[PDB]
Amino acid sequence: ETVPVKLKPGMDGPKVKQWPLTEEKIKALVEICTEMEKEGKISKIGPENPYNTPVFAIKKKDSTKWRKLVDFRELNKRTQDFWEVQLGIPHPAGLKKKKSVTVLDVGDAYFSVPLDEDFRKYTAFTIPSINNETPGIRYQYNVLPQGWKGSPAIFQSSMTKILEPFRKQNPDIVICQYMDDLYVGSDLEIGQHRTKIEELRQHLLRWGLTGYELHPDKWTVQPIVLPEKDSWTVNDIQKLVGKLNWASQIYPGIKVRQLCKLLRGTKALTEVIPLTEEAELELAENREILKEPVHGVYYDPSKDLIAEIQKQGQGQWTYQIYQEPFKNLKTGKYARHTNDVKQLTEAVQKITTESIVIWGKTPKFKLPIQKETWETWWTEYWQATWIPEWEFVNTPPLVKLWYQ
Amino acid sequence: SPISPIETVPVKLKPGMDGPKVKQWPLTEEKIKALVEICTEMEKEGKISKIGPENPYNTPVFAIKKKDSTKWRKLVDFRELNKRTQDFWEVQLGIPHPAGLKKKKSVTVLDVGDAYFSVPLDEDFRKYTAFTIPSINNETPGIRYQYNVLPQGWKGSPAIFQSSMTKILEPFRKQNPDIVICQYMDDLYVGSDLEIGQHRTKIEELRQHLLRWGLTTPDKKHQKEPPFLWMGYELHPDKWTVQPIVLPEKDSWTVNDIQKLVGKLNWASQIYPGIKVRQLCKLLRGTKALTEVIPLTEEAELELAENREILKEPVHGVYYDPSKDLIAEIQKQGQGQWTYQIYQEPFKNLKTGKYARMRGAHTNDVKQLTEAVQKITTESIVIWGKTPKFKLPIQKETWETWWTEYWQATWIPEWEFVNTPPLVKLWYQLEKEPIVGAETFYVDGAANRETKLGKAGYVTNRGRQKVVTLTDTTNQKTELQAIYLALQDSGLEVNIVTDSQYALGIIQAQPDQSESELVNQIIEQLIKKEKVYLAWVPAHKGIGGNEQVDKLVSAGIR
Ligand SMILES: N#Cc1cc(Cl)cc(Oc2cc(OCc3n[nH]c4nc(N)ccc34)ccc2Cl)c1
Repeated sequence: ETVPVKLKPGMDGPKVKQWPLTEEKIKALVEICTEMEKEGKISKIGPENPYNTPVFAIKKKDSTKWRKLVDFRELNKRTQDFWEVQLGIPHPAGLKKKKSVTVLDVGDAYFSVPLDEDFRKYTAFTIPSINNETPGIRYQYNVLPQGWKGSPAIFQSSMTKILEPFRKQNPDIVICQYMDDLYVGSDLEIGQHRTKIEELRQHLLRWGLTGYELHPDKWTVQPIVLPEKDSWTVNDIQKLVGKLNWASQIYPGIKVRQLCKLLRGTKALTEVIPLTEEAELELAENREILKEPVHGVYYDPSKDLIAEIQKQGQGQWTYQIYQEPFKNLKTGKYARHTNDVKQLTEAVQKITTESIVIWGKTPKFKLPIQKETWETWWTEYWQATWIPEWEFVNTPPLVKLWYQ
Repeated sequence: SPISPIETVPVKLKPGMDGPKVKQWPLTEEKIKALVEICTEMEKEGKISKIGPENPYNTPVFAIKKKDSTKWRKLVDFRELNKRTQDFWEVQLGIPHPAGLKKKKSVTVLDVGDAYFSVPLDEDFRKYTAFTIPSINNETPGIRYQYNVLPQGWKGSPAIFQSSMTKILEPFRKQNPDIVICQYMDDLYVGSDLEIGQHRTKIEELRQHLLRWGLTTPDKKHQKEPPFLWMGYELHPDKWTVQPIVLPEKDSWTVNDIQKLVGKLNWASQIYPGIKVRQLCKLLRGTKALTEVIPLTEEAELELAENREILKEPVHGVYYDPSKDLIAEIQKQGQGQWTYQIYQEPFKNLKTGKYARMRGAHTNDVKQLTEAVQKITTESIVIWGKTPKFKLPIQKETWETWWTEYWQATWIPEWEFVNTPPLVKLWYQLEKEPIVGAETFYVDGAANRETKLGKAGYVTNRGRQKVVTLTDTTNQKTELQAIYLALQDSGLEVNIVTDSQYALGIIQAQPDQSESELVNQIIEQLIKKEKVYLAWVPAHKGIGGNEQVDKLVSAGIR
């Protein structure tokens, strides 16, 4: 029997456009959907279904096979009561603590469970033709679709059974599921961890379900960094108070009053000014201050998570996850044949998975790129089964270096 | 006419909504007559059916006579059933571009006849299509009917008809893979590389197959001849082009003539390389009347003429060879004016086009060039399913310098430089670190929000000094002034220190064009300098001569 799904009140189906796709991604999708049709997972549909969700094709994580990825972001927002304030999956505080965390695809589980007859239509997607020569091929799901956050919420009960054994016998292994994936944490030796993950896929395999190694406890600081130099210049100090003055009001108890005094009247920038010691007691008081966390910054389960990324150069990208600006829950960097978009794409996924590991939810990305460029390109480098929320922006000159 | 043996589409009314009950206005006898004739026929044909007064739905009818002729026309105003009908999937979301068409041996156009009427309407919806032919006045209860087929002008007819025709063709397309069938509105476009033998025959198997389905197309002889005059285009067997652009010689130009013009011109751009519309468009700004006469600016006249030239002969485009590749060439026309041409074989263009857009308030040619590359890339995906290899008037080393040091991410697909001027470059770069033995200008700007009175100035480290009074400014404008000041009086190499993240940001970007004339003079300046270092500091924090320019510009302003 099926579970009854109902769109959040006062709203209805997604009417999201289909981005145009290339010939190769189109055949890849045509083939795939024919098989899913034979296997009866998705059935063709009529004009009478106004709904629509984009669909694309990816080549997974270092794979030669084409995977079809469905952009259910709109739909997930419209059914959010169901999968969150109803059939919610509690997130394990433990997970971020493990020396090792493996991520396993569990998305094929859904293909068993049927999708409530009344909800199906919401799942429409189109396989567009080239040069609009023909009508796109329209489909609708008959089973739990992967990418829809209703699936795990529903499937939750059947995963509990699938996992009760492994759990009874491994009380210190943390098992989390965020959408299509399973996150398995353990403090075991790596060989031991790998062995249990394998022992885990055996269990999974008896129910039909057919890793990728994270090291949470090793995710550290991106402490704002002040330079150490012999011979300063008006510039560096100017730049010094600049960065310094900015880190304050975000870093509780900074100090510059000394430094400023070295910069008095109007001298050239190229001017070397030695340092007084009290001023040095300042870099240190501050420098020391920077190594240590924020204080007063706590994740608010009810608030959205934000991630901003700054292009630093030479394959380096910096980023910060926060809920209130300058109230960073987390900062870091990502470093690299890899163009800017390829790199930015990979940053976006890395951060997103950390985000999932720690808080159990994805951040809304503020990407330093053109909506267009990004829109046309990302799917070339995309390999996750989820897609986070994104918005485009222009980095504020000062932010890039204050973060360098 | 046949009324399709096929399955029907479930049609529902919008939620919490009920069918229409609009009252029939009373008609003249001539029209009540007219309608009677018309209706009995539609009923004779199966097209409509007679209901009772138990069915409560109503949609107003109207008969319209003729322009020249003496024929009557039934007009049903489905505005309410439409406002109560569900929403359907979008018909076709884009229209084939000729240049995306693969050359075919023979192409035949089959226009379905009386499409909407050739297709059933969901039985349970029919009741909503209720309409009434009023009796002579109030006396006598009207005649009630209801549609059996898709009524004209109703929300779903375009959609459903489209679907039905997809379902009808499915088969044929299976046991006929090499035949191309373009579906457009109520037309069928068919082409194959068969010898006119099996082609002229395969066309008939289709027509017959269409007939098993209620669909009547025209037979040969009544089948159109090439060049097909489709959709604004001229589709010949080995080429395609736009339909005759007739640029009107006129004495006076009205807003409306200019508009119609720019239109014709823009449509011509799909294949007439190097069409410009910037000067012409410019005239449109501020818009007076539709009938108002604009005087052709000189540039405007010069554009108009460069245009007449390009059109003074005829250009045609080729079709698509999926084996050969796609090359896209872009050239800088003028002020934020780009022109591109796509071809597979050097110089035998598939299509052309232009890009002008102002993406931002200040910008440069490298930033524009990539905007055009993006616009073309997408456009290629749409038409051909793949992106072109590009040949840009930008040097590989310029691109890379820019790409590398830019705050935002950028990525151009395969490309090659091509020495076809004007060439794309950066007209100035800011130093990475302070010039030694160059003057340090500590600039500043203030503006009282009350009086909109501003003060722009500098205080250098060679004790020099200045301050200017501005009258209707903002801080942004005073801070840009201060910098222009410092540029103006400083010579070949400076060092400028501002506290304007805004001016910083603006300039760090290497703009080369701007919507602001202030930003334009500054640009002009920076382009002259041999070395310019520009740095920032917080304001209202006793820094260098920052406070020194503060008291200067604040004195009176704040
Ligand atoms: N009217 C009309 C019209 C509108 C469209 Cl979008 C398509 C169309 O057909 C084709 C047009 C094609 O173009 C290349 C071609 N081969 N032979 C031709 N003969 C013509 N008279 C016109 C174009 C072609 C190829 C296949 C096809 Cl089916 C006809």
